[PDB]
Amino acid sequence: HVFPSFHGADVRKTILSHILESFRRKGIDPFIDKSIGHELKEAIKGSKIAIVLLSKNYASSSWCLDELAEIMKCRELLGQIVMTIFYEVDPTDIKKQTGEFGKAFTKTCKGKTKEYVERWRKALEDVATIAGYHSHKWRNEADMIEKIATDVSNMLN
Amino acid sequence: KHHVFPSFHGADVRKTILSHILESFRRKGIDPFIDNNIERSKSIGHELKEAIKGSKIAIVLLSKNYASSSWCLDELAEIMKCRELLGQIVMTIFYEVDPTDIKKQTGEFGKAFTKTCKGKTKEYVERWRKALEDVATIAGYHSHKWRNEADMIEKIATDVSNMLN
Amino acid sequence: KHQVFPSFHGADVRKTILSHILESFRRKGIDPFIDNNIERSKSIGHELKEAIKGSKIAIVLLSKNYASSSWCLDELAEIMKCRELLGQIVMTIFYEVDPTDIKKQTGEFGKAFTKTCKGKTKEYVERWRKALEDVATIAGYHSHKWRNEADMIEKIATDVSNMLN
Amino acid sequence: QVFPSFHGADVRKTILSHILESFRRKGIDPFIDNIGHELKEAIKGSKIAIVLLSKNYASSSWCLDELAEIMKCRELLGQIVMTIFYEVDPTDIKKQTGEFGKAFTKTCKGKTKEYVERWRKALEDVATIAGYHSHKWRNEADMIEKIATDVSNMLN
Ligand SMILES: Nc1ncnc2c1ncn2[C@@H]1O[C@H](COP(=O)(O)OP(=O)(O)OC[C@H]2O[C@@H](O)[C@H](O)[C@@H]2O)[C@@H](O)[C@H]1O
Ligand SMILES: Nc1ncnc2c1ncn2[C@@H]1O[C@H](COP(=O)(O)OP(=O)(O)OC[C@H]2O[C@@H](O)[C@H](O)[C@@H]2O)[C@@H](O)[C@H]1O
Repeated sequence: HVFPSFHGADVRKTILSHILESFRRKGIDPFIDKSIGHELKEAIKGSKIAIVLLSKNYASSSWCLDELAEIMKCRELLGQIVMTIFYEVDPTDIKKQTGEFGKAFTKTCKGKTKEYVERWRKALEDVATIAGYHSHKWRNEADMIEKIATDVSNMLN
Repeated sequence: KHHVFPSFHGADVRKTILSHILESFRRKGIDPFIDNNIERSKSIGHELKEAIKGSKIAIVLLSKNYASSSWCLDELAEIMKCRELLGQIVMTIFYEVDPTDIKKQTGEFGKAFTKTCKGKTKEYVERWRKALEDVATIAGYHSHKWRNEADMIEKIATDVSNMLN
Repeated sequence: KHQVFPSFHGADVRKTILSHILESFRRKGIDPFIDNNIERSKSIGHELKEAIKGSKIAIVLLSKNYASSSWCLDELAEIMKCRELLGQIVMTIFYEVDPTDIKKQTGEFGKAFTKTCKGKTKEYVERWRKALEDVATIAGYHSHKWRNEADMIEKIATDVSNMLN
Repeated sequence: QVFPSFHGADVRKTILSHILESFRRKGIDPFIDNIGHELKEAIKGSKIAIVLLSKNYASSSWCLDELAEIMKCRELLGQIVMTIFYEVDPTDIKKQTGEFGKAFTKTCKGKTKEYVERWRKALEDVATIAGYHSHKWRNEADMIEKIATDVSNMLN
């Protein structure tokens, strides 16, 4: 059904734990595991939906960035639906790679071919404009999670 | 949704070997995509991307001057994109060109490539390069090694027919 | 289906990965050739050549020490000969070894090869060398690129089934 | 049903993957995580514990805390402990020697003298629970098939 992409250190114990509880209550079966691997690519291609959980340090990991590039690639050629969650990060900081998010991104770019960099850069610009859920704009995390889990469930029908 | 999509540098092969290959196809009931049949009024680059996505097989007819055309390189990058994500089968024809000469974009082929990179971001440029890196390692048909081109075409059309599953 | 001939260096893989591979085959109804089932009193090398000639597919499981054994190279030379003259399908598995280390007769694999060549007519040496050259350019399965070997085995056993139809 | 304790770097990609496929074919559902307390509860609640021992198992104090908890549950609860000696000899486990022992003493340097010996007693004890030694088996595939059937049978 769904492939969540996240930076575990930011969200594993906190918001991500609750999200996975929402899914199971609703019967949604998520897939949980610069390297990526051919098996990880295969799992992304075989997911109808991909949830992009963006966080302060998501761009500090080139594994998380390679996942983003594949999801956007699967959005284009396959019919993959991409849903975005902006967790204590502003979408414009993502589109323009600024704030602390940007400081982490440019560090993941030090000593990197200019061609990898912009494949990532292009992906962040694009994903930042996919309508999603911004935590700062929501009344409480619990209601936000419940809204996301119902939307994903509906889309899976 | 088409049967086979040929990628070629027409100035090198359009009038000659491509014509015979397509005559073999029609003889055997194979349905190629013919760019000359794009309805006038339409944007050409959008019809090519859509035609690639819909091709079960893609025939990349590589030639000495293939990389002089950004049309030919943009197509190759799209085909490799469809090979990985879709189930597209990619078949290669090396027409009077050496496989490693394309892989490293050196020799006479390379001088043609580096010229087409002028006024292009280094990232688009290398999106072409990886496509050339990858496609150069797909085992295919080398024209220089054949004694009679007509028989080669018959061998190619038979391989395509069998693969059409 | 049935006929498959596995070529492997037993010390590297017999007890481990090879055992799992053969278990996948039987699960899917594939009937491989088991050297351990040669009739006793027979001559091993004559039973091996006959078994290769009779296999639709050959699985070459390459490993660091594959070239340390002239049994593994003599079989490889016979496999390539049967691919050319018969229709034998040759599938490659690179097990914790790099394809160019096989192609360039180098790395730890190469030093194991160069010792097995000592005291051999120059004719044995290059019959083996080209076989390594040839098999190294056949697209196959690289173990290092896989994180869960069990899934790799499942992918291999499924491809063999398909190819047999 | 079953709690496997392992040093991922040694066995994740190889033997453990085949074991886990064997279990699933037989309908056994192991507990996979992806020091502790939620983990202790999961061990406390596992009918069987499979100790997959490897050379570097003792290089991780996280793996050693798991062994001490498993042995604790064998004693007070009814936990069945299944042992797998993977390219390591049980007596090297019993006496903490070889490369296995060399990793243990490094995991013990700069470590409380009290942790060390509860670990030692656990290794000494687990090394004497009859299990499956890889060196003694004819092919890894048949061994795994034997283990999954014994675990399956015991689960009834
Ligand atoms: N609207 C048009 N725009 C451009 N060229 C046009 C147009 N209409 C007709 N043409 C003709 O097409 C010619 C270019 O044809 P080629 O030189 O054969 O093409 P090339 O640049 O080598 O690559 C063309 C590409 O088209 C695809 O169908 C094919 O796979 C190949 O990659 C032009 O010189 C022109 O005569
Ligand atoms: N005549 C014999 N009778 C019984 N056992 C024998 C005999 N000759 C050898 N063996 C046994 O075979 C062992 C060597 O087997 P491997 O380590 O697998 O040897 P390797 O050189 O890797 O041979 C692998 C080769 O066998 C072929 O079936 C296969 O295609 C591959 O090329 C020896 O230790 C020995 O026990």
